[PDB]
Amino acid sequence: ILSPMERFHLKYLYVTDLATQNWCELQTAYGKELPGFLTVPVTTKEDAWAIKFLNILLLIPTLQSEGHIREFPVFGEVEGVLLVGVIDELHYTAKGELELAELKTRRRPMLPLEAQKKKDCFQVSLYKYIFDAMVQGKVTPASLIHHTKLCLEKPLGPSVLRHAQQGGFSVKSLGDLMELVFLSLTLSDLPVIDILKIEYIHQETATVLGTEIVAFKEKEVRAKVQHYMAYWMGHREPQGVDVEEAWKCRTCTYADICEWRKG
DNA sequence: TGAAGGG
Ligand code: SF4
Ligand code: NA
Ligand SMILES: [Sm+3]
Ligand SMILES: [Sm+3]
Repeated sequence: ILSPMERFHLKYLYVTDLATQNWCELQTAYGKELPGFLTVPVTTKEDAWAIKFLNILLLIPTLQSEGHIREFPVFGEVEGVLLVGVIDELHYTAKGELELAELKTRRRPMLPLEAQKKKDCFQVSLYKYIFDAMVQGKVTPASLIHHTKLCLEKPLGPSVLRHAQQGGFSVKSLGDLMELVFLSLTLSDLPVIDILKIEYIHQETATVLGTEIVAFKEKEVRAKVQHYMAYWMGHREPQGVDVEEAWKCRTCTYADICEWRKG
């Protein structure tokens, strides 16, 4: 029988799909099975990615001269699945280190619990894993085309050529745009991320509820992703929460339909 | 197929 990727008609996954998988994998699976519970207009997928590419093309020189940017797109094939996400903030420190900052806002002025910090440390660790591959030439246009099925010489929609030529862009095909994105990622002296920072903010008080500086370890991050991707590719069954974390079920939308918590 | 969201 088919895989969860094919069952849910998915061609890629969001970075936070793997994060919530660290919360509960069964709950993530139910959200993709039962999906009803949880400035430029485009609608062809070739146009959507072209906007993402144009954003990258401006964000790279902005980062390298101004020293900081926001909402940087990231993508890359991880263990046979294209992962797609957005980094909150990238900036250079005073000592010249490239630091990724993740901003989490909480409703109540309350510390996060280790279950949530585990999920968020994994999320920012995934941003570093994908970003490092991008600027080191491990992310290629062929892998992007393989997973999304973009058509490279379908001409770009007038909405995006208009906005392209506005910021000086005599680009015509989508392949032109892709070739330029990977040149600029790999040859503009972009370093790998050195520091990972999660800040928890109660935004009505503007009070800092804690700062996590994530210790990155490539082998552990790859091991966990390999385990999590094994579900989506279809090689193992999804696991629910451990018995010590059964309190997660008290607030789960899918608590009545699930069969893990019972037995 | 905006991604993230927040426990
Ligand atoms: S009821 Fe518990 S084990 Fe089942 S999907 Fe929800 S959180 Fe996971
Ligand atoms: Na964001
Ligand atoms: Sm924005
Ligand atoms: Sm955020």
